[PDB]
Amino acid sequence: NRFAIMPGSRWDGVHRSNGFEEKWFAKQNEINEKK
Amino acid sequence: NEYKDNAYIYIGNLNRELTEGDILTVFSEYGVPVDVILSRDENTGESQGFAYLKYEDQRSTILAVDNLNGFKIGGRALKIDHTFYRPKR
Repeated sequence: NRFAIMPGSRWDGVHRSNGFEEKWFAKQNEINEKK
Repeated sequence: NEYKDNAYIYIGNLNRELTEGDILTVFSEYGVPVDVILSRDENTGESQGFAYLKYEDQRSTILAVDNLNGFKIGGRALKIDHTFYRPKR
C-alpha cells in the first residue's frame, strides 16, 4: 500500500500482494485471445 | 500515540497447514511482527482457522490487513481485521 515501514526480520522473499484482480484485468484485455 | 492496541489484528480463514512461521514471514513484509498466536486445537493438533499477530508499528497492521484480506493463501482467502487482542499466557 506504499508505506515506508521497513520489513521485519522473519521475512523471506515472499511477496503477497493485493491487486491481483488488476493484473488479471490487464491481461484479460483481449477480445479474441485468452482471457 | 504509538502505545495503543491498534497494533493488534485478527487473522481468520487460516489453513490447517499454516503455522506461526508462515504467518510471521508473510506478516514481516508489512512490518515488524513482535508476537503471534496461532490458535490451534489441542484435539486435532491443527490450526483453528484463525490466528493473531501484533506488530511493533500500527501502520504495519493496515499494510497487512488491507493487502492480506481477500488474498488467497493455501487456496483460501485470508480474512484480516483490526481488533484489540489481549493474549493469555
